[PDB]
Amino acid sequence: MIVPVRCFSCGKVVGDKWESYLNLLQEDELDEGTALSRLGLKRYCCRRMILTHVDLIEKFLRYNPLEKR
Amino acid sequence: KYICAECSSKLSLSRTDAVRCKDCGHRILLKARTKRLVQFEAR
Amino acid sequence: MNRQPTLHKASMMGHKVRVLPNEKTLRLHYANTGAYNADFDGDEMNMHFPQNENARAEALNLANTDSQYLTPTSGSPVRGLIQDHISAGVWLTSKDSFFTREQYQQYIYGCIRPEDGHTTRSKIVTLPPTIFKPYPLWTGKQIITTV
Amino acid sequence: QYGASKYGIVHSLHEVYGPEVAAKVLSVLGRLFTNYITATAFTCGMDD
Amino acid sequence: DREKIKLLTQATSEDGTSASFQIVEEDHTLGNALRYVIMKNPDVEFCGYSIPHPSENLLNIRIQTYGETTAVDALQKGLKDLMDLCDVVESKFTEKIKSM
Amino acid sequence: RKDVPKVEGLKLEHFATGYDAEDF
Amino acid sequence: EWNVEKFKKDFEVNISSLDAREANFDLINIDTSIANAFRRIMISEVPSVAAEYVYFFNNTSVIQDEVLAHRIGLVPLKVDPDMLTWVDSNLPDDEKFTDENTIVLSLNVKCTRNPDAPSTDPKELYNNAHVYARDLKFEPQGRQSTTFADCPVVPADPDILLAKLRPGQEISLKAHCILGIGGDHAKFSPVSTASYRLLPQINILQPIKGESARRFQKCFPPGVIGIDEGSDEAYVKDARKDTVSREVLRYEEFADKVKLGRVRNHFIFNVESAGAMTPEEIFFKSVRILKNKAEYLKNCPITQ
Amino acid sequence: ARTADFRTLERESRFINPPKDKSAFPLLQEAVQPHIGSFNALTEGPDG
Amino acid sequence: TGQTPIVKANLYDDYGMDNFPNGFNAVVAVISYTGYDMDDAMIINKSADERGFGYGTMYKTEKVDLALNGDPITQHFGFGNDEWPKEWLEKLDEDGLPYIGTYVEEGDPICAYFDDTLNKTKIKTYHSSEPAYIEEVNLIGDESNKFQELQTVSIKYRIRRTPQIGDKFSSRHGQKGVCSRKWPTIDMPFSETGIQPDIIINPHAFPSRMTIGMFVESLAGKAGALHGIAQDSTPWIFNEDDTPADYFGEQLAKAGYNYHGNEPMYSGATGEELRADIYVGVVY
Ligand SMILES: [Zn+2]
Ligand SMILES: [Zn+2]
Repeated sequence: MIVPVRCFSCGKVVGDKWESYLNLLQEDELDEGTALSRLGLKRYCCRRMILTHVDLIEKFLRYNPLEKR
Repeated sequence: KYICAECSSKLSLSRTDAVRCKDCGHRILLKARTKRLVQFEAR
Repeated sequence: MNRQPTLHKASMMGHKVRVLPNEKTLRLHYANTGAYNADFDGDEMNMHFPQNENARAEALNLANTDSQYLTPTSGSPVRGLIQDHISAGVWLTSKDSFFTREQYQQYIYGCIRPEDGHTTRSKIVTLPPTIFKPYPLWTGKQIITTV
Repeated sequence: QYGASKYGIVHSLHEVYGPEVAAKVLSVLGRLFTNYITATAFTCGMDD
Repeated sequence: DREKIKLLTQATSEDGTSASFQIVEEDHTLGNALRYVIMKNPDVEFCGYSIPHPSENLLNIRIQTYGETTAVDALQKGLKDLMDLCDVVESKFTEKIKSM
Repeated sequence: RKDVPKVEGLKLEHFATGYDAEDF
Repeated sequence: EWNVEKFKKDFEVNISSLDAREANFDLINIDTSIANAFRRIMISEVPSVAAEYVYFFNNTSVIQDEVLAHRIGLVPLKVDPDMLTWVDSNLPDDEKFTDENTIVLSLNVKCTRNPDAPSTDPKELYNNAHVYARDLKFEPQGRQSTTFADCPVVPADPDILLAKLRPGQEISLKAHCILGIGGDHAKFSPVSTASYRLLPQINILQPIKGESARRFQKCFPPGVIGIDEGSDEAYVKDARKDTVSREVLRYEEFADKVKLGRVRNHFIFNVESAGAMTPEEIFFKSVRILKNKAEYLKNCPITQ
Repeated sequence: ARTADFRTLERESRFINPPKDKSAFPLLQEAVQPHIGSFNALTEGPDG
Repeated sequence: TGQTPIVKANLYDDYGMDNFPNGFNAVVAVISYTGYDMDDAMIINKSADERGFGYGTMYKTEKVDLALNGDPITQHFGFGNDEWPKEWLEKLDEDGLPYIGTYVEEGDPICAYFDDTLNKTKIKTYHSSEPAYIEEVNLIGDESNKFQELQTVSIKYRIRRTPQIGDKFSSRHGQKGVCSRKWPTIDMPFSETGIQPDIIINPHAFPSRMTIGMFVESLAGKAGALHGIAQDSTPWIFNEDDTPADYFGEQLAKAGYNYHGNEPMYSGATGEELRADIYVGVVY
């Protein structure tokens, strides 16, 4: 749902490297390899955290029963 | 208080009042959350 | 204890009690589950409790897990270290398995623990090493002789 | 030797010393290979 | 401070060249390290750490010695050598962080 | 049967615990 | 006989690298049990500040209540320890909570509609649509607020994406954070990956000159093996840039004239920090907390 | 030509706004084909 | 915290199941190190569990209604001024409905109704051994043309389900297993890099379970976790010519790890290197 922080295996903070990762993919048009190495994720434990996150929060928010459609 | 199911209008009813929204012709009502204190664990 | 479905005399054993301030789950041993024929994948086992002192003595001497080591159906044991202790036994008792002085003393006390009343010597003893020069060095057979 | 087999080492101490000593050696050996595994474990691999 | 360390009269000796000690809220941190610093004492017959069960946070230290030295003295010296080790592992690190 | 397409353009993405990708 | 001065004349340190976030130093001829005690005490015992209790007021957001309290708890803080001492847990909360024990960070965010020309990023569709970690406003209160006047309570990373908002949803809360050790809850662990490794020793049994070293150097990292010429048999540059992989054991050409071992005495330590600690002071506290754990038993007689 | 890989900048694009055109993933719609097709043909087709 | 598989089928993207992640990816270490697994039972890391390792929530829906029938209305929601016991405001409002986000045990008031016949307001409590959180309350009044009065409210509960010791985690290869003990990272064996495996599987299960896929995806997932690529499973693509242990092995060779996957590990308890290298990888 939401980007995780404090990767389970290693413990390094990862929640602050999701929007900057989407910027490195959309703006610079880099590959997944270099876009992960630029953020400073050397170990494959914390690499797979945002390399594989689904981020369903962008689709959960589309249901707002508190304001008109 | 309460909000509608499709129009999402801030409304409220009293005793001997029809359970429906005044803006549209619907019957489902959602009860909003009020500002009160609750203590949970930060784990 | 009792495992459903109970289908043999060795399915109802008498055990001592040991509390564990860790969880809300019963804890078994590897030698007992071989007698109960009970797996651990979602299998549940109840826990009875005698209330009389006489029934307590019966479940302590005649229904205990020690006297039930040999099943009366064929005179064959159903208790024993099951999977990892025999694969580790091949490596521990192996020929090229040498232990230093510290690895030899720490392994022995890690099992005896005379505080909990396992040994009867009331004082642990150590055998001389197999090799003297250039420095002492023990063996797996030597560490089995000690215990 | 030890486990579910006739004429083993534990099955022999059960006859020479009794079931109390037999179950005692079973538990002590249990913690023996448990501690030896804690200091030197055992694993499987794709190269095996 | 009478629950941290206590002697076990159920396994100790009479001259008391051998005894068993029990510590609470301890683990391999002090179990393994303190076990190592005592072995350098040339009057250590048998001594090792052992965790009964990981659920309860206890620790047992059997200690056996030869004559002319009891089991408590070898423990006190064992903890003394650990302090002599902590002082040099800190001083060398301090002199190295200054040598940069 | 054609062989599985090998992924091309790969380097060493791991080194010692305190050394980065300094060695080409 | 092994003595302290005999171990001191041999013990040496070699700091390979250092940074404000990560430091890599080397320990010479130290015992593995002592080295493992340092790593084990660094990952568990060093204290740190982290959110312990949550007081919520309104969580109409789509992200669940206990999930927001879970993330806020995992949020690290750049708060220097030893400013707030330990707090007891037996006494009730009304007097257990003091400014000297804990410090409080608040959060009050509301989302509103923002008109713009429309696939479009939510950065210009609403106001405060994404609440980051920088929105956690520390609340100076109690008796001593000047202790943080030099450096305010700031999260370790202001770019942490805690939650996302939508119009009509609000987030109002106050969070109390205290100190704790990593053994109770590993959120109090200021280290990322505290670990050590033994220096991989490589032995040369036979000459490697010729084209054999041309293929032997590439099996290892290039900085490991060094070659001079066709003569003057190849050697090792430094065994610290060598990652243990046993790649030469696959070839029958090298499976007989090389051996890969380990130096049981030379260790290297690479420690990181979450933001509340520094990789130098946390090891200085490591040797200090072990010096305190055993000295607590030194000046303590035996019972029974 | 890497592999049969995934994508994030394109999947999150669907998470932002659903396509106003026909429904994406034109394979899952054929999973209910025996169900919705049978009840559809109950009214669809000549002679009602 | 659901994630997509690193090594996934070619049709996993065609089905659109990326919208519904059903599991996660973590580092598997096939060891018998701990000793609490003489079967396919596994052991999670306590340090990983406190970070949200497999965090889940339950949702219950109970429809409490007071309507038995054309008959005159007898029961009424809310409160009557005849008699009132105290300590009923912490869970309910003045309308007899509960607040949103309140923690309720078994035996707590969840909805109060007044009745004019018995001239006594009585509470009907929520009875369930698991205390849950209050999430939603739905007001519905229907089956009437012009007369309206509420006699049916649909309350909805949510259950914070932290993964405790005793649950049943499993891979996608039939590898059943129950959590033996939450092993802390303090004594968890650490690798050469310094990562502690958040799951341990007894290698003695494989000879009887007869599974090799979870091994080959422990190298494929390991290669993908370094190069960023996502290997495609798509069975019936490999034969005796090019084995997957070799094809995925060359990627580990050019990555910097072992060709076969055996990564050198360090024991947690004593601190020295193990006898042999430990098989390390990630599995969905
Ligand atoms: Zn990680
Ligand atoms: Zn309405």
